[PDB]
Amino acid sequence: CRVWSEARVYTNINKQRTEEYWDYENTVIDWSTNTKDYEIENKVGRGKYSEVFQGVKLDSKVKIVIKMLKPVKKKKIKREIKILTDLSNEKVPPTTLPFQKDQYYTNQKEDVLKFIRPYIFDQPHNGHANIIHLFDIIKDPISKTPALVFEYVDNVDFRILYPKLTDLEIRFYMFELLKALDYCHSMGIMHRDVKPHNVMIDHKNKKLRLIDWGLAEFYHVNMEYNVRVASRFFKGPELLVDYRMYDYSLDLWSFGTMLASMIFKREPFFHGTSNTDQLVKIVKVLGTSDFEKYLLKYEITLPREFYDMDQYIRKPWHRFINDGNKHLSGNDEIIDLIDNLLRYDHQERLTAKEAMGHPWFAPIREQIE
Repeated sequence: CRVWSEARVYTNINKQRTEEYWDYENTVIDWSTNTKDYEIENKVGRGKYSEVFQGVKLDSKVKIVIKMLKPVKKKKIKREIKILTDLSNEKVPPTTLPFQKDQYYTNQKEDVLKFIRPYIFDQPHNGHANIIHLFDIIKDPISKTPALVFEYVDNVDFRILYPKLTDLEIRFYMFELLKALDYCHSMGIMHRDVKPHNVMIDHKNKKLRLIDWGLAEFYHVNMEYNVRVASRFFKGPELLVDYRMYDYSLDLWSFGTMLASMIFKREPFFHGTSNTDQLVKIVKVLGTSDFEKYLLKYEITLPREFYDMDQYIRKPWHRFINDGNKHLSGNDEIIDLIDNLLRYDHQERLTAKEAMGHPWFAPIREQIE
């Protein structure tokens, strides 16, 4: 990195907290052997490094899921566990406390204070309740294969559920996902793989849970992260141009792409044929002028794989409106919200609390108290 960057908000969480909280390397995992605790039933999904099953906790009869880990990635398993336990064991979640603006906008560069929006959801909330809960850490008593035990959510695949959802229900659920992001960011953690497949929704209960903490990482000031994270269609510009000094705002780009998909009924929204073409697809919408301005702000030189970039005039968002999606896309508020999330420059993006204060969410906010 030539030009250094820090998170706009929650910048120093992992200075405030110590190695006991964020040092996952120097943990020892107490795997409990499952001789009589959980009964494995039928498969409910597959992961990149796991096979996931529904089952039952034998002593209470509670329905759970068991994520059986395929053999390896030991250090990254320890990271997933530390993050999950950090998120569930916090006695007093920061996002339940009264808001303190000076402890929230913690990056005090003049250039960054310009991105503070005139609106913000500044109330306590329960976003902590929207992170999937880890209940146990086990090994198969025969195989010795390790597994994670979680809360079960009665999910409908997004490709089936989302086309059913009304404008108001989309607003409701996306607000819930923002609460979850605000909380995890307040705890100094970036999810780094936000996408519909990682958001469990039990519609009849209005219940949303953010799952798949396998790529999550602790935010450390000026740390250079691996950019081979997220999933292609949801990777932000920082990932694609190899700007390693990124932060929680990556999750807001992903949230924006998810939002844009839902509202415009175009899934995925940015459909690149390869990693390299994913960037081209973004630039073909956001335009080359602002792309070049971004590279220059950070003195980014593009990875070896890239050539042009060619000249594309920005495609305005209104261009994506059609008869099929106009009931979700035909108001000025959603356009503005999307435009404020999908920005090249990660510092420019809405934070979760900013986004939650946006006018598009007014009908959800009016129903809270």
